[PDB]
Amino acid sequence: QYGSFCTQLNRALTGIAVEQDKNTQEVFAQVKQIYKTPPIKDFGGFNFS
Amino acid sequence: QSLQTYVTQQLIRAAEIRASANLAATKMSECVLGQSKRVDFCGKGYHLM
Amino acid sequence: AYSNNSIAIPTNFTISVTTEILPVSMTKTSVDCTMYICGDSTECSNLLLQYGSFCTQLNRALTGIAVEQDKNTQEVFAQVKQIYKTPPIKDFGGFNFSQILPDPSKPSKRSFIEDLLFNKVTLADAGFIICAQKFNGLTVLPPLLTDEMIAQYTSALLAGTITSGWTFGAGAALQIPFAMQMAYRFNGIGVTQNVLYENQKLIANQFNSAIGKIQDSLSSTASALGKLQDVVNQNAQALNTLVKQLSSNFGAISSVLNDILSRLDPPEAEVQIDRLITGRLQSLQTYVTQQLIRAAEIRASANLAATKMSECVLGQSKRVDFCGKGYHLMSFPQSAPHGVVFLHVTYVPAQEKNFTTAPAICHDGKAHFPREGVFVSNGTHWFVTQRNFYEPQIITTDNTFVSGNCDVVIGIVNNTVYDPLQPELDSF
Amino acid sequence: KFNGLTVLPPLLTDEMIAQYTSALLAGTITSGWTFGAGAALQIPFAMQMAYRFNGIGVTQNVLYENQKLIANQFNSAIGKIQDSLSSTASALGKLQDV
Amino acid sequence: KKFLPFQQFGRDIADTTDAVRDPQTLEILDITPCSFGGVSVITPGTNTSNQVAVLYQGVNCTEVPVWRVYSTGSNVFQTRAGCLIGAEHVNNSYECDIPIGAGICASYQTSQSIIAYTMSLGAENSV
Ligand SMILES: *[C@@H]1O[C@H](CO)[C@@H](O[C@H]2O[C@H](CO)[C@@H](O)[C@H](O)[C@@H]2O)[C@H](O)[C@H]1NC(C)=O
Ligand SMILES: *[C@@H]1O[C@H](CO)[C@@H](O)[C@H](O)[C@H]1NC(C)=O
Ligand SMILES: *[C@@H]1O[C@H](CO)[C@@H](O)[C@H](O)[C@H]1NC(C)=O
Ligand SMILES: *[C@@H]1O[C@H](CO)[C@@H](O)[C@H](O)[C@H]1NC(C)=O
Ligand SMILES: *[C@@H]1O[C@H](CO)[C@@H](O)[C@H](O)[C@H]1NC(C)=O
Ligand SMILES: *[C@@H]1O[C@H](CO)[C@@H](O)[C@H](O)[C@H]1NC(C)=O
Ligand SMILES: *[C@@H]1O[C@H](CO)[C@@H](O)[C@H](O)[C@H]1NC(C)=O
Ligand SMILES: *[C@@H]1O[C@H](CO)[C@@H](O)[C@H](O)[C@H]1NC(C)=O
Repeated sequence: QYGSFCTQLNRALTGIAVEQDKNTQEVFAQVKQIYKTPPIKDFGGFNFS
Repeated sequence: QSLQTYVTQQLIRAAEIRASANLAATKMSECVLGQSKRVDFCGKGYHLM
Repeated sequence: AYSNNSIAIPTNFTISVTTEILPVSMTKTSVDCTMYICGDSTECSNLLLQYGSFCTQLNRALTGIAVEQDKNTQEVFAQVKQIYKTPPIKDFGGFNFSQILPDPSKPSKRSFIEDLLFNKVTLADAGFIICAQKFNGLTVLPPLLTDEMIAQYTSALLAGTITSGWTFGAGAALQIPFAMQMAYRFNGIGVTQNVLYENQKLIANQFNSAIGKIQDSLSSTASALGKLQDVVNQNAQALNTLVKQLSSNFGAISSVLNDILSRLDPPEAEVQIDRLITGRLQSLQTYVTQQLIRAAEIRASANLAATKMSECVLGQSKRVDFCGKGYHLMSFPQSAPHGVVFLHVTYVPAQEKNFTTAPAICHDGKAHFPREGVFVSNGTHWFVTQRNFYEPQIITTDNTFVSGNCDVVIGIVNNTVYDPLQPELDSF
Repeated sequence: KFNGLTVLPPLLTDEMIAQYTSALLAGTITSGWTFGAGAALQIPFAMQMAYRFNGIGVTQNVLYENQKLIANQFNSAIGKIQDSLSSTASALGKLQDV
Repeated sequence: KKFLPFQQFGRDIADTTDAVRDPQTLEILDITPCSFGGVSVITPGTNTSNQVAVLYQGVNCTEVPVWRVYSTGSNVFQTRAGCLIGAEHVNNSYECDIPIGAGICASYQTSQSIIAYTMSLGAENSV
């Protein structure tokens, strides 16, 4: 008899849940391919190990 | 009433986190994929990488 | 294919145009409190008078949001204090701006793409934005800037940009031929300018084709403007549920106030009317809170749009991926219902090759470094080129400089540097 | 989870995010900034650092004649970062608080 | 509207009745709520003058009357934002002073008075 309160609450929480995935994708997925380094680590004297 | 309070506070926190995520995306775009001239945006000093 | 004496340099380029869509504002709305909760019933009003200033708070909140909307619109669009206009002659060096400039053949002087954008957005509900008044104390207010004034601002910005460059954002507009302005724009991203004058009509053709494909992609696909559409959707849905909450019981006997009044005595109808007013008050408060949060989101988006208008359009940006993907050249604005659309024109290389490289050249016990560019070798000879477009030149003393002897640099090769004065003195 | 407090799993596992990050690192150290504007173009590392030096206003001359000093300083700084993370626990506060 | 023989009422998207059938003679009547809105007072500060203008927003002022003096006082000017009373329509265009809406602004100027005009975006210039 109180109307449509629960549907509103569920809708809000679902919106938040999707927004999280949007955030992560926007931050990390900025590259189109998957590069990799050669097995010969001749980088001029620096270290990235 | 308890549920209403909970969902409201969650919405506000989600907005804050979204702001942080946008800042992180901008930093990734500008400090990593390039070289920046904005002062103190990518660390104290003159930015190299 | 990494290696420590190998580089790849492009040989051709491509001009690309992309779109970006941002919301700016939403619908202003006002609500009457005493009429929504219980209208036309005086008895109820006397009961309502026992809660104080709730309705005043609700009205103040909604008014604040309503004003902030107009503030947003003026921040985004009104950034020029004169109304420029393009001349009647269209000698722009080969570029063809016919599809973004105004068309006086319409009641509202909008361009072709603006018409497409205004026809793609459709609102399911009818008459929820001369009549504007909803069923129960709900009203929508008209915005301060009609849709015919925004078009004038956009036209002014476009005309200024294509007739004066970026100088109209720092002072008084100074004219300049378009080809030379584009030459400066290339010079800004590290490519010499004689690369434009010798490849001009190719660039013009690429730009025209890009605009054509934009027209097609807008006129065919339907899901381009989702960001602008869902705003309308959310607003309609919230208003709908507000109105729909008037047919619930909340625990009372009936949802119609007149039936409670005309079936019981005043010592009992009170205990029912109290339940009803409590429920409706709670519904109103929920509505206003949600509206405040959405307004915050839209304000953030409007600030971003204002920054993009200031930096991509009125100038040329160096920030990476801020003004589109590639190397920024320029941008153009367009209006759309409740938002703005930017077209970014950018530069991308193509046709890369393979060469061997070296950091320096020991000529005569001296180390020569390149002033601006890089050393390359096509297999038997050594040239010096610019980093963003393959164009080799002889190695002379005018494009290199000397520093010290050549027993400290790692990977220095021998070769001869030709002296321009040497033949002038020897032939003399 | 007892009266309806369910928690959902994220769409991207922790083994995909690491792969994305490794891709970014490899691109950066093998191609410079060229891979963020088009196709990745290769260039030795010393020459890329020379370009960056020239970018901040110092002549590239300065790098080629002090290469190993810079290499040593960079390595030592990385080592110090590793130690500082391995020692103290209050470094990641901003995350834990969430 | 074309009811079926056995139907009586008519409802809307939000479940609000908007059509009825007369029981004694079988005909269809459409229902429309009668007008309402807020009242707005446009005033320069009391430091300057004690004169004001009134805006009835969202009302076609063929029925404004239903203080009364500012119900037929010195004009009834119709604008897309409502009916404006107490202010005089000019033809010039200046910068906005007090925002009324839908492109109409108002100000206090010359024997003084309150004027309502269409705001101007700026000067015109050809390069
Ligand atoms: C990069 O740093 C590593 C860090 O250890 C060094 O190589 C180490 O290799 C093992 C540990 O993996 C250790 O026992 C050695 O004594 C080295 O410290 C080195 O400075 C450098 N790596 C290479 C391959 O040169
Ligand atoms: C890279 O430099 C080393 C150092 O002498 C050299 O041996 C090697 O041949 C160079 N790279 C290639 C592809 O030759
Ligand atoms: C660059 O591309 C165009 C077509 O996009 C082509 O006609 C032209 O020949 C190319 N440049 C060179 C040097 O071949
Ligand atoms: C610009 O493009 C339109 C679209 O095809 C074309 O009709 C027009 O002629 C072009 N401009 C000029 C000056 O030809
Ligand atoms: C450069 O040489 C490598 C080594 O074979 C090759 O894989 C690569 O394709 C060459 N570059 C181009 C642009 O073809
Ligand atoms: C390019 O390499 C070939 C290969 O021997 C050489 O004959 C030619 O001279 C080089 N380019 C120029 C401009 O000499
Ligand atoms: C030429 O370069 C070589 C290195 O391969 C070096 O040994 C030689 O001394 C240089 N030429 C002269 C005349 O020294
Ligand atoms: C403005 O001028 C027009 C003539 O161009 C006239 O018809 C109109 O009545 C004038 N408006 C006012 C408010 O005087």
